[PDB]
Amino acid sequence: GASKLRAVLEKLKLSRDDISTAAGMVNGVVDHLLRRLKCDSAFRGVGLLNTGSYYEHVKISAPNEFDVMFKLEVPRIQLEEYSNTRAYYFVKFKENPLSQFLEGEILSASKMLSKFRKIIKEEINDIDVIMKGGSPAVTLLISEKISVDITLALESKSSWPASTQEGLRIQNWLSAKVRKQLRLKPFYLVPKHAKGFQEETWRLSFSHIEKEILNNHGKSKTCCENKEEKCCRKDCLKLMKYLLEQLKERFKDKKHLDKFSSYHVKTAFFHVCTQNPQDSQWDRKDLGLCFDNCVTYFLQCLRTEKLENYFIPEFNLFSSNLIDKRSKEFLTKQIEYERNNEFPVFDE
DNA sequence: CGTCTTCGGCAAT
DNA sequence: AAATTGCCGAAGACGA
Ligand SMILES: [Zn+2]
Repeated sequence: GASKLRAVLEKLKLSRDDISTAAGMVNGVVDHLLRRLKCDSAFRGVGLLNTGSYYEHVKISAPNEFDVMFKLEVPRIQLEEYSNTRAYYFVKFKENPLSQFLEGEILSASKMLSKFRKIIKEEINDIDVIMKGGSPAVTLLISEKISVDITLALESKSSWPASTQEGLRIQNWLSAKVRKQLRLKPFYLVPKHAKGFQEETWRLSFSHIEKEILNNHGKSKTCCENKEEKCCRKDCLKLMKYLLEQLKERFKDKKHLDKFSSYHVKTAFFHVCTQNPQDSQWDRKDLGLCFDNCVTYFLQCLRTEKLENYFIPEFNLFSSNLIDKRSKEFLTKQIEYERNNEFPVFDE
């Protein structure tokens, strides 16, 4: 029902005053940490890349969860793919400020993460904030209300790795030209061990690209810039995130839904966007149909145990090695029930 | 639909 | 030398 769904979206709208106070807290702490990190020889080129739901304007309910990336431009990077995981890599260099973190010829994520956490932990000790598989490296809690997931990332301005070359299938949606422009942007490597865990791997990150697409998301260049062209893409993504968040809350005592994340819902949403490239397939009048497309596609991913990373097609976020069949069957069952009953979890 | 706020990029430092 | 900073305007909450 499109009218019930719109009522859900109204309840999900963030408070402008809450945004204001929350942003003030996050920005103060983040700037404090960046200022400290830039004083260290190792994190000399550190910069802020804001990522995730809040900076994509798909944060729901309250602005109480911020993801930030502390990125380091690194020179002359040489990637070695770990096994054939397609997303995990050993970092090498082709005399540089990260030489202390080298363990042989590979860059030690562990060594780097340790100094990163150490510096942040020390800086938080003097601030009302507290510190709490490598990425996010650190989670802050500001005034018991606001959580900040801080991810260390290497920035490579090199062309994207070969495993991405069939990814980002935006050609018929955002255009081949936009795909070419996005793939000229840097890519990021975050410390993330690969599963026995290889503790020195880095995973490809494209959070900046994900943010760019979401804030410039139409086939039409003027999508959502005027009244006539307000699509429901972000509305559906928010509904999908609320659906997952509510299901995860409703079954928090069970453990089946713990591994599912907003990134899964966001990734699925980008695939539905690829399957539905035209803004007219996201008309505001069709919020119900569009949400059901997202729900249906997500259920297909659960059932087939395939949710491709939007950028790395052979990296299956729903692989057996990542999420148990039983966890997907459980989500499938609950989503199917939810849909068959006008989504009871939305009222709560 | 105008007002207000926040964020992102980047000349100008 | 190269990291810092102020400024612009889109995005979105909000009230009228
Ligand atoms: Zn739009």
